[PDB]
Amino acid sequence: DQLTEEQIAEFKEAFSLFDKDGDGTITTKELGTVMRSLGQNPTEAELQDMINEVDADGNGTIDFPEFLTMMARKMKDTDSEEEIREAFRVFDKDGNGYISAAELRHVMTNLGEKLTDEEVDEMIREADIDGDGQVNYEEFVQMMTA
Amino acid sequence: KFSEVLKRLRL
Amino acid sequence: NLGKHEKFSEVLKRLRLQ
Ligand SMILES: [Ca+2]
Ligand SMILES: [Ca+2]
Ligand SMILES: [Ca+2]
Ligand SMILES: [Ca+2]
Repeated sequence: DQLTEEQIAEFKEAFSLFDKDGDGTITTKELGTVMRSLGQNPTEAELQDMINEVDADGNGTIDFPEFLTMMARKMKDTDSEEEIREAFRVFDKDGNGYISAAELRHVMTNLGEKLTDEEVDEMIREADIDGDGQVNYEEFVQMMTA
Repeated sequence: KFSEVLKRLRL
Repeated sequence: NLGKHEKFSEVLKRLRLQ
């Protein structure tokens, strides 16, 4: 999990949309100016909550390091979600939205592991939270995250 | 870009 | 594991990280 210089530069441009005066910090007033400029109207309490979620040192404003930490963490989340979606679609060989036992057995072989049907069936049972005998996308997400 | 960042700031 | 077999979750985590 890491960012390139170019990605950091883009996040600095995003930061500058919020840091209205260019001092290097985002205040609740600056975040509220942005939101109002988009037709929103959050309360002061809501704005402070949003600052606090990113404000790691508790000083009441968001600096670029704090902003970057947050954008990096969210980027890591988005990238993980895409990797899991791609892996799901590879397993769902016919594209019908469900991994069958035969698809699981064939795709694991293709990915480098030889399973018996005994093993395959056990894996389907482990994943199957809706009792339909197949692994759907949500079930696959739950296995890949726990 | 504004919308993108706000999604991440939303509670 | 569950008894002598690997859990599905273990296999999937490894395949993704490969
Ligand atoms: Ca500022
Ligand atoms: Ca701070
Ligand atoms: Ca399928
Ligand atoms: Ca199912």
